[PDB]
Amino acid sequence: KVFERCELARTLKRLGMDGYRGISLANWMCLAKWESGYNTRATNYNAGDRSTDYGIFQINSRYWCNDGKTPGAVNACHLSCSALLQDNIADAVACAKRVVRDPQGIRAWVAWRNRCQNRDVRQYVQGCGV
Repeated sequence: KVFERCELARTLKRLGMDGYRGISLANWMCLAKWESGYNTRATNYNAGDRSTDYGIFQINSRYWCNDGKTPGAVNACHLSCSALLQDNIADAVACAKRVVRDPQGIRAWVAWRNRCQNRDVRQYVQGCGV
Protein backbone atom coordinates (compact mmCIF):
# COMPACT_ATOMS: atom_id res chain seq x y z
CA LYS A 1 0.00 0.00 0.00
CA VAL A 2 1.15 3.52 -0.84
CA PHE A 3 -0.07 5.85 1.91
CA GLU A 4 -1.34 9.37 1.32
CA ARG A 5 0.67 11.84 3.47
CA CYS A 6 -2.02 12.87 5.97
CA GLU A 7 -3.50 9.37 6.12
CA LEU A 8 -0.11 8.11 7.31
CA ALA A 9 0.32 11.00 9.76
CA ARG A 10 -2.97 10.19 11.48
CA THR A 11 -2.18 6.47 11.50
CA LEU A 12 1.22 6.98 13.14
CA LYS A 13 -0.26 9.29 15.78
CA ARG A 14 -2.86 6.65 16.71
CA LEU A 15 -0.04 4.11 17.01
CA GLY A 16 1.75 6.28 19.57
CA MET A 17 4.66 7.52 17.47
CA ASP A 18 4.37 11.23 18.31
CA GLY A 19 7.14 11.98 20.77
CA TYR A 20 8.23 8.35 21.13
CA ARG A 21 11.73 8.42 22.65
CA GLY A 22 11.72 12.16 21.97
CA ILE A 23 11.03 11.84 18.23
CA SER A 24 8.33 14.11 16.78
CA LEU A 25 5.71 12.84 14.35
CA ALA A 26 7.14 15.11 11.63
CA ASN A 27 10.49 13.34 11.96
CA TRP A 28 8.89 9.91 11.52
CA MET A 29 7.06 11.23 8.44
CA CYS A 30 10.26 12.66 6.98
CA LEU A 31 11.92 9.26 7.54
CA ALA A 32 9.12 7.29 5.84
CA LYS A 33 9.06 9.73 2.91
CA TRP A 34 12.74 9.35 2.06
CA GLU A 35 13.08 5.67 2.90
CA SER A 36 10.14 4.31 0.91
CA GLY A 37 7.95 7.11 -0.40
CA TYR A 38 5.26 5.89 2.03
CA ASN A 39 5.27 2.45 0.36
CA THR A 40 4.79 -0.64 2.57
CA ARG A 41 5.95 -2.99 -0.22
CA ALA A 42 9.34 -1.32 -0.73
CA THR A 43 12.30 -3.70 -0.61
CA ASN A 44 15.95 -2.91 -1.26
CA TYR A 45 18.64 -5.58 -1.56
CA ASN A 46 22.11 -4.53 -0.42
CA ALA A 47 24.42 -6.55 -2.67
CA GLY A 48 27.42 -5.31 -0.71
CA ASP A 49 26.59 -7.14 2.53
CA ARG A 50 23.76 -9.54 1.58
CA SER A 51 21.14 -7.80 3.73
CA THR A 52 17.76 -6.43 2.65
CA ASP A 53 15.77 -3.38 3.79
CA TYR A 54 12.03 -3.98 4.21
CA GLY A 55 8.89 -1.89 4.22
CA ILE A 56 7.83 1.67 4.86
CA PHE A 57 10.76 2.38 7.22
CA GLN A 58 13.26 0.20 5.30
CA ILE A 59 14.19 -1.90 8.33
CA ASN A 60 17.34 -4.01 7.81
CA SER A 61 17.48 -7.82 7.96
CA ARG A 62 20.88 -8.08 9.64
CA TYR A 63 19.83 -6.59 12.97
CA TRP A 64 16.05 -6.23 13.13
CA CYS A 65 13.98 -8.83 11.30
CA ASN A 66 14.65 -12.35 10.10
CA ASP A 67 14.53 -13.34 6.43
CA GLY A 68 16.71 -16.44 6.80
CA LYS A 69 19.19 -15.53 4.05
CA THR A 70 21.17 -12.79 5.81
CA PRO A 71 24.46 -13.86 7.46
CA GLY A 72 24.92 -12.86 11.10
CA ALA A 73 21.23 -12.04 11.59
CA VAL A 74 20.20 -10.93 15.10
CA ASN A 75 16.42 -10.44 14.71
CA ALA A 76 16.02 -7.91 17.55
CA CYS A 77 12.37 -7.26 16.68
CA HIS A 78 11.52 -10.98 16.86
CA LEU A 79 9.61 -10.72 13.59
CA SER A 80 9.75 -12.31 10.15
CA CYS A 81 10.71 -9.64 7.62
CA SER A 82 7.49 -10.65 5.81
CA ALA A 83 5.60 -8.86 8.59
CA LEU A 84 7.18 -5.59 7.42
CA LEU A 85 5.56 -5.88 3.97
CA GLN A 86 1.93 -5.82 5.14
CA ASP A 87 -0.57 -3.04 4.38
CA ASN A 88 -1.21 -2.94 8.15
CA ILE A 89 1.84 -1.14 9.58
CA ALA A 90 1.33 -2.16 13.23
CA ASP A 91 4.27 -4.61 13.21
CA ALA A 92 6.52 -2.17 11.32
CA VAL A 93 5.77 0.49 13.92
CA ALA A 94 6.48 -1.89 16.81
CA CYS A 95 9.83 -2.75 15.23
CA ALA A 96 10.65 0.91 14.44
CA LYS A 97 10.04 1.68 18.14
CA ARG A 98 12.56 -1.04 19.02
CA VAL A 99 15.17 0.43 16.66
CA VAL A 100 15.07 3.83 18.36
CA ARG A 101 15.35 2.32 21.84
CA ASP A 102 19.05 1.81 21.04
CA PRO A 103 21.51 4.70 21.78
CA GLN A 104 21.55 6.12 18.22
CA GLY A 105 17.81 6.69 18.21
CA ILE A 106 16.47 7.92 14.87
CA ARG A 107 20.07 8.49 13.71
CA ALA A 108 20.14 4.73 13.04
CA TRP A 109 18.83 5.57 9.56
CA VAL A 110 21.41 7.39 7.44
CA ALA A 111 18.66 8.90 5.26
CA TRP A 112 17.31 10.77 8.28
CA ARG A 113 20.70 12.46 8.80
CA ASN A 114 20.91 13.41 5.10
CA ARG A 115 17.31 14.50 4.50
CA CYS A 116 15.71 15.38 7.85
CA GLN A 117 18.23 16.42 10.51
CA ASN A 118 18.46 20.18 11.21
CA ARG A 119 15.76 20.91 8.62
CA ASP A 120 12.30 22.45 8.74
CA VAL A 121 10.19 19.27 8.78
CA ARG A 122 6.84 20.92 9.58
CA GLN A 123 5.79 20.47 5.93
CA TYR A 124 5.33 16.72 6.46
CA VAL A 125 2.43 17.10 8.91
CA GLN A 126 0.98 20.46 7.83
CA GLY A 127 -2.80 20.42 7.46
CA CYS A 128 -3.22 16.78 8.50
CA GLY A 129 -5.09 17.41 11.74
CA VAL A 130 -2.40 15.90 13.97
